[PDB]
Amino acid sequence: FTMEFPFDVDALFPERITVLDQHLRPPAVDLQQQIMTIIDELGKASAKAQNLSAPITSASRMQSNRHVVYILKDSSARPAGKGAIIGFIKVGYKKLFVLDDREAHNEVEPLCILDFYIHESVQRHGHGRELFQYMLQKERVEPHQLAIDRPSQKLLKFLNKHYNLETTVPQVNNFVIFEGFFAHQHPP
Amino acid sequence: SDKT
Ligand SMILES: *SCCNC(=O)CCNC(=O)[C@H](O)C(C)(C)COP(=O)(O)OP(=O)(O)OC[C@H]1O[C@@H](n2cnc3c(N)ncnc32)[C@H](O)[C@@H]1OP(=O)(O)O
Repeated sequence: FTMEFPFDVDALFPERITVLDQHLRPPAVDLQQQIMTIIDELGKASAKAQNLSAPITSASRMQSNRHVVYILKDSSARPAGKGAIIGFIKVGYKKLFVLDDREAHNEVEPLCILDFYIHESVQRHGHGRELFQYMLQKERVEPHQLAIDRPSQKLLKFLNKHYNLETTVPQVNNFVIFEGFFAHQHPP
Repeated sequence: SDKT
């Protein structure tokens, strides 16, 4: 993944952030395969960045799940003149049982952050925050209501810096939740 | 979790 593709990303994705589900519908010469290629390359790049041995995001996995992907294109002009992709965030609701600090196992179904990646060359340029904000607004969720699949320390620092989130009770299911997640807790 |  270099951000650029051998087709016109701006023609494919007219909007700054494009939201796709399992159907991978092109916005309105196989435009759907253009989208699938972008997702495949994004997933491979994200896995590499997270020290994972294989991708957790791909076109095929989008098609066989009920996840939603938000894709941020580059709003600047590139020298190659066909646009570019900055990164993405993938979310999905999941059933979990989470332990609180009162020894209760709570059955929940939160929106989960499942994959999140911004191209290395343009990390720490604010793109991740922009993408995350757009997702919060469309999904109608507040940050402390999220669970995150095995977050990187980079993401925990991002969430603490931008939203003051602090992790709460550690779990055995590989998801992380934050203070405010439980009904008896308060967001920061 | 898929990150396992
Ligand atoms: S759970 C998987 C999350 N993905 C990854 O870990 C993959 C590699 N990182 C990324 O794709 C992006 O760096 C993520 C984590 C998605 C954040 O996006 P941005 O880099 O675009 O974030 P912003 O510029 O909006 O915010 C910057 C703040 O984010 C935290 N942070 C970014 N990068 C790091 C690193 N390398 N180490 C520690 N923290 C990092 C910081 O709080 C950073 O604030 P700064 O002002 O740059 O300090």
